Amino acid sequence: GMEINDHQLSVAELEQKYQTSATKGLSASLAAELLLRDGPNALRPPRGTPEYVKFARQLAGGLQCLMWVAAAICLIAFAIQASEGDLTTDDNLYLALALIAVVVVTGCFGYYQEFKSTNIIASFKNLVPQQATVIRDGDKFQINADQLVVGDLVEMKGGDRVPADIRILQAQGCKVDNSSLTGESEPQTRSPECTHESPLETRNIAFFSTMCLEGTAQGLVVNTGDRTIIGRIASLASGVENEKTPIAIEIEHFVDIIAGLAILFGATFFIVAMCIGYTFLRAMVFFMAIVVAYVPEGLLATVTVCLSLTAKRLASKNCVVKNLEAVETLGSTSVICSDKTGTLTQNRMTVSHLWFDNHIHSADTTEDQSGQTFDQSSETWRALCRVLTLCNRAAFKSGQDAVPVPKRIVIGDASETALLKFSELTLGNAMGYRERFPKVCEIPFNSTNKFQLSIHTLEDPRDPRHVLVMKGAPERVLERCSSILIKGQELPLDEQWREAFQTAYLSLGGLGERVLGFCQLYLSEKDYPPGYAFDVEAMNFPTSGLCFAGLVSMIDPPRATVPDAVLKCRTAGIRVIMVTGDHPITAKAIAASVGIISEGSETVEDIAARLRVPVDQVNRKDARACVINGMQLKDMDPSELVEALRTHPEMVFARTSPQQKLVIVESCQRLGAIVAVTGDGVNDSPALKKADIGVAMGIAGSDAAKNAADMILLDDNFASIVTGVEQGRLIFDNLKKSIAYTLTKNIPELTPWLIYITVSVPLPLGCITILFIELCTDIFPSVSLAYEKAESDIMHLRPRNPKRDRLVNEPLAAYSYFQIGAIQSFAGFTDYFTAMAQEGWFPLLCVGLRPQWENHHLQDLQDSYGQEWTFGQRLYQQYTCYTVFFISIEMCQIADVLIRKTRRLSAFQQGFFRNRILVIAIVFQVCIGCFLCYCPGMPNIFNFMPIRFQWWLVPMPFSLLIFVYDEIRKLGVRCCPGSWWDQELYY
Amino acid sequence: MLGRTLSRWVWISLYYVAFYVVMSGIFALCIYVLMRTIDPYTPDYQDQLKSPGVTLRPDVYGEKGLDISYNVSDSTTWAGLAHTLHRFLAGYSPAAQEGSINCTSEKYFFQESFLAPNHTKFSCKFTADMLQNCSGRPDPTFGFAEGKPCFIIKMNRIVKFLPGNSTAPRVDCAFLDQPRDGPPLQVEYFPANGTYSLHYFPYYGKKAQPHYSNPLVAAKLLNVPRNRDVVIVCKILAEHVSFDNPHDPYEGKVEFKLKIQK
Ligand SMILES: CCCCCCCC/C=C\CCCCCCCC(=O)OC[C@H](COP(=O)(O)OCC[N+](C)(C)C)OC(=O)CCCCCCC/C=C/CCCCCCCC
Ligand SMILES: CCCCCCCC/C=C\CCCCCCCC(=O)OC[C@H](COP(=O)(O)OCC[N+](C)(C)C)OC(=O)CCCCCCC/C=C\CCCCCCCC
Ligand SMILES: CCCCCCCCCCCCOCCOCCOCCOCCOCCOCCOCCOCCO
Ligand SMILES: CC(C)CCC[C@@H](C)[C@H]1CC[C@H]2[C@@H]3CC=C4C[C@@H](O)CC[C@]4(C)[C@H]3CC[C@]12C
Ligand SMILES: *[C@@H]1O[C@H](CO)[C@@H](O)[C@H](O)[C@H]1NC(C)=O
Ligand SMILES: *[C@@H]1O[C@H](CO)[C@@H](O)[C@H](O)[C@H]1NC(C)=O
Ligand SMILES: *[C@@H]1O[C@H](CO)[C@@H](O)[C@H](O)[C@H]1NC(C)=O
Ligand SMILES: *[C@@H]1O[C@H](CO)[C@@H](O)[C@H](O)[C@H]1NC(C)=O
Ligand SMILES: *[C@@H]1O[C@H](CO)[C@@H](O)[C@H](O)[C@H]1NC(C)=O
Ligand code: ALF
Ligand SMILES: [Mg+2]
Ligand SMILES: [Rb+]
Ligand SMILES: [Rb+]
Ligand SMILES: [Rb+]
Ligand SMILES: [Rb+]
Ligand SMILES: [Rb+]
Ligand SMILES: [Rb+]
Ligand SMILES: [Rb+]
Ligand SMILES: [Rb+]
Repeated sequence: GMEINDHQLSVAELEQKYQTSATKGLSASLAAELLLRDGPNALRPPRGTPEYVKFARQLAGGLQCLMWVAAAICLIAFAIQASEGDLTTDDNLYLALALIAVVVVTGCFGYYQEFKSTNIIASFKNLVPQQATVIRDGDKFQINADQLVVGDLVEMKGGDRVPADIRILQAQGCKVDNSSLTGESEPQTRSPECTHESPLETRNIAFFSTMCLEGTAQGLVVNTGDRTIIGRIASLASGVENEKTPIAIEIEHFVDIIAGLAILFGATFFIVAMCIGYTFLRAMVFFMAIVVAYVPEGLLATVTVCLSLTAKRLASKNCVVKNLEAVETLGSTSVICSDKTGTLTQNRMTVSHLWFDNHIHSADTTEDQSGQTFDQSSETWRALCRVLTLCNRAAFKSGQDAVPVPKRIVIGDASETALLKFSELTLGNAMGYRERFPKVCEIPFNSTNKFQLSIHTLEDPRDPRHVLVMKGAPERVLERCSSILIKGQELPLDEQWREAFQTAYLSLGGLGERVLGFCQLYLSEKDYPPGYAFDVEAMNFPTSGLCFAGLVSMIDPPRATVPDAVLKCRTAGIRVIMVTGDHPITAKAIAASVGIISEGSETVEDIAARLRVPVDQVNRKDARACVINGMQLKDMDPSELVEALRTHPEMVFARTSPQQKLVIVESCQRLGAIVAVTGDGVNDSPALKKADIGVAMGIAGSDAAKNAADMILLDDNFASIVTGVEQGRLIFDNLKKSIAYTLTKNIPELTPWLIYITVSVPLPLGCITILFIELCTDIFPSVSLAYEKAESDIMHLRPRNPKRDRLVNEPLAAYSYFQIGAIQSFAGFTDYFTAMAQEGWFPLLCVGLRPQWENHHLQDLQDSYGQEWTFGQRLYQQYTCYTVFFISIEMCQIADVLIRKTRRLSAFQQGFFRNRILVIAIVFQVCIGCFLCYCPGMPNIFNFMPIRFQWWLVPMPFSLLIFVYDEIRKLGVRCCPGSWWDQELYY
Repeated sequence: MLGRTLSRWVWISLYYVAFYVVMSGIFALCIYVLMRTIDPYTPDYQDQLKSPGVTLRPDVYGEKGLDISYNVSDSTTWAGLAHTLHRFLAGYSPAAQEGSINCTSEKYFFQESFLAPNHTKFSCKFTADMLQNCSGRPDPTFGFAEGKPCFIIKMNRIVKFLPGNSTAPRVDCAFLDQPRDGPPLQVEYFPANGTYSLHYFPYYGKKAQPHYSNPLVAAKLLNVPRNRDVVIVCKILAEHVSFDNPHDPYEGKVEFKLKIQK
């Protein structure tokens, strides 16, 4: 009952169904009752969750929450420690603060990812008329559009938009634009006649928001508001549940791994702490420290900086993203569903073929005229060109000489518009040529005549003849011809010619193209003197026994770059499906033209006509291609749609409703596809909202289409999709490189605390310094891995299995966390005991030393040599410990970022230095280091110490070891691609 | 299975444990090399020991530093202060000093060969009686009973540190804030002038002078008023001792709150 049946009702029933009059409309009272029952004739705007509740969710998350807890412990500790008058550590204040900055600064990164921040129903009620004329109690007047109610009697005209979903009762030459439903701006006729089962195809339903191109009609309002077909398209778009992009899923998964590990580590040692005799309040502070050490505070930040720089790169190819997540998705996409008109095609009727001289020729239908033309040496051709040029009434608006001919705006229907553009492309200036042959007489195209004719003075001064030129439907042009132009000579139209013609006509018909015949007849001066008075109402001229010249056929042709883009995608393992509202025959022709259907693919219908067998005996597997109309789709079951998708790898869905587009996208999704969707129209918005990424054309796109998109091709260059595929596959490959590099240093920030707790050595690595490494020193190096190039031939690889190929996996985590990270902690501790001993504290003295070390009532503690030490002097030496541990990690992050440059390939072939941005990041890394060390004051602001050259050298053999270890590892997998070594130790 | 098969689990464990043994070996070796790097007698560097710390006894800490408070009228308020003072001095008894020797040079006691027993260097005696009126004899209440208490000022030792040759390093105690209503902090120091004899320097480290004992100086405060809170700063006046550091209040000086109740 959501569904319109009112097209199949009599007036008696429609009047009974609505308690209305088909000629006097609703009673004024019942109108205002019904208005209270149904509400206004308007689309309800589903409020997007308010702007700041959007920002609150960013604050939450596995990593965000641990920071909260840690900042809270820092406050609680700060309060408890200061409620006993201990003013000695405001570290637990500043630690608390910095954490909160990080939580908030991180949450800001997440929220400003969404540049667009807009609601779709805004564009939808910009498609809606503000006024309507209605009749109630037999009084016609202009009402507000929103006041209409089902049952209202409504009068439409050309120029005005249709005020509701209307069941048409009477019409006078009335045509509408249904492109918001079908994507097709071709005018459709509205009558009161019931011409189809579907109300989407019948003539006596007119649709809310569609534009009435011409004529007039009256009809009954059978739906209003969100019940109208535009209101349902809108609902489908708004009501799509907000599912997570492929990379959001990946980020969440890695975060879940980290947060789980952090709670486990923090909680087991809290126990261990309490078990070896610490006070609960101190173990609570260890839990905070372990969390702060293990969690990568800078990680999510680095990830979105990498996405930012891919978004930057895409945008320079005129490919504009609306949310940083959308910058990855085309790399993970495995099925593209594409609207045909204005996406694949130019949305412009273009001359495509010509039948003359008994042969079909192919015109160059590209927008840049970059294609293959047809032979124009023929004198049959010079003649046909004369006819299609003179017999045309369309016009270029002036001053367009700077414009490319295809872009030029012309006054005329699509057909004559195409013919005129075709003629100016073929010959210099069609309007100039036409003026040389002055139009003596003319009859425009008619419904009764079913052709268009005009007679013309000729250009030669010497030649006094009058040439008659005519076009119309080919069969009906031909039934008025007696001869035909063939190879210069003119022959009587014998049976063999008439049959030749019919096959050509039906041939171009089969290519989903519109077809026109074109004939001429030269009038002598003997029967028609130079000043003969050609009178249209007299028919004083002939309209039979003309000379046939040729057929011309036209189609909305592919955009020039679109067919190569499609092969590139398929080459990269992506399935490509056509999903259009246009008619199947055109859709299939264009699918073939563009590469969606490979040369040699047959449908089961194709096979059946070759083998001359019924289709029900064709084995469905044998057909590589398939064309399913919306009616069939409506009839199918989901198991059947799936069965079709699995069976025919080259799939065309034509004559589909907006919901049917959604249902196809979703079907692919349930099957396991990451689905992209390329469209330019209002009817695409549900399919756009529901894809994992939606791409709109920037120029020929509709607002609703651009609003529901995640990505916008600003120049309409479909080939940009191919770029997106690549950049996506790169950014994913490179993110695991930064993530691997950023995670690996977490382990040597952890282990110092684990040892400190369990061994009571002086504290090796403090929090303030970790944050410096995490949020400052290593930030640029991790980002620079974004710039890394592809190790493999990325465009020939299949799209990644979303279920088994993840951004962070156990092999990547274990190797980075427990091998490279472990080497880094052994370096740290080696430099720690090195700097302690060279300063008077032998390692055995450090075990259990912590209590006395950290005692402010102990100003003369003795070291290994017997030297007595103040708490102050000990404190600064503790800072020296923090610093050596810091620079051990930094020196290893040089080795680390180098070995992360490649996951398969050795650093000796790709080299070390081709990535320019990475080496500046390494150099900035070491500069920000020397500053923190040797800038004066640094020991008292940030706890950093001017270490000696020797302790920079100490961890270098460990860094070198890391390089050599990984290099050996990577060679192992190149030389044994199936072995255990490869299985277990490749990340 | 919890991620692999029962034989794939064993072969990764064997690798990780191998990795960990090798890395623990490399580490253990590094530490061992480090320890033959190290001379057992003189530290490699003395970066945090530019100037010696200073401590006092008895050390009683409140919050924010040394706070000492007692009632002259009640013997039990200063008992523990006496007790820690006596108990500290026990290592400075004539028998406790059996490993050190008589030093008369009043100049740096430079020793290059280890002529003392068990291949060590000689260390100079410092006996508690060198503190005279503050030695616990004849007054075992160490000045406190009479409201004129002794605090002992000890200079942290540092290997091969030499405090300056022109005279011996001296202690000076004064009030931190001279009271507008009162006179300067009047103190008598034992030994005379409050000096550390030069022959207690250099320290050569616990291994070379196991019986080494820090020279002391007592600061007998004579001026301090009853039932008022004061603050006393004792600075070491030596050429190579500094007491200006704002991040180490105990570098070259020591300060304490004092209140003498009645
Ligand atoms: C997942 C499982 C991870 C497994 C990690 C296990 C880590 C443990 C690895 C090794 C244990 C310590 C090895 C110590 C090697 C000693 C070598 C040696 O012979 O040296 C001599 C010193 C004794 O000096 P002396 O008496 O000769 O000096 C006198 C002065 N002179 C020399 C001038 C005469 O021996 C000594 O110090 C003995 C005391 C050693 C001090 C212990 C320090 C504790 C710190 C441990 C931190 C380790 C963190 C590891 C990071 C792993 C990341 C996961
Ligand atoms: C899933 C969850 C698993 C949980 C695993 C738990 C297993 C471990 C449980 C027990 C281990 C055996 C305990 C050994 C016997 C007790 C030793 C002890 O009574 O020590 C207590 C001391 C605290 O008193 P204090 O002497 O410092 O007082 C000084 C007072 N003042 C500061 C005023 C001067 O402890 C300190 O704070 C400073 C340390 C000095 C004593 C050394 C004790 C270290 C021994 C073992 C630690 C190893 C744990 C490793 C677990 C790792 C799992 C991955
Ligand atoms: C695959 C490769 C893996 C291996 C990785 C190799 C990486 C190489 C990285 C290069 C790093 C460069 O390191 C620079 C080291 O700078 C050391 C600075 O040395 C200073 C030593 O002096 C000790 C400081 O003395 C403290 C007291 O200073 C007083 C005198 O100071 C003079 C003025 O300086 C004022 C600040 O100290
Ligand atoms: C080195 C000694 C002291 C610790 C031995 C403990 C064992 C049980 C630990 C240490 C290293 C650990 C492994 C580290 C790496 C990996 C590979 C990863 O994909 C899953 C976890 C897994 C498989 C861990 C399982 C448990 C493990 C094998
Ligand atoms: C080393 O010499 C000292 C002298 O102070 C002596 O008391 C001690 O017994 C000696 N130790 C050994 C092991 O010979
Ligand atoms: C130190 O003792 C001597 C000997 O009795 C005495 O005369 C002198 O006054 C005492 N000095 C102080 C400050 O008590
Ligand atoms: C102080 O020290 C130096 C070397 O120790 C010495 O040459 C100098 O003469 C000494 N000065 C005095 C005043 O004794
Ligand atoms: C140190 O005491 C002596 C007595 O031996 C005295 O002459 C001298 O004035 C005192 N020094 C100072 C700086 O007062
Ligand atoms: C010291 O003790 C006496 C009695 O023992 C008491 O009366 C006096 O008030 C005490 N002094 C102070 C400052 O409390
Ligand atoms: F342009 Al279409 F379906 F092909 F909207
Ligand atoms: Mg379209
Ligand atoms: Rb009625
Ligand atoms: Rb961290
Ligand atoms: Rb037009
Ligand atoms: Rb003419
Ligand atoms: Rb989407
Ligand atoms: Rb979606
Ligand atoms: Rb459009
Ligand atoms: Rb000085």
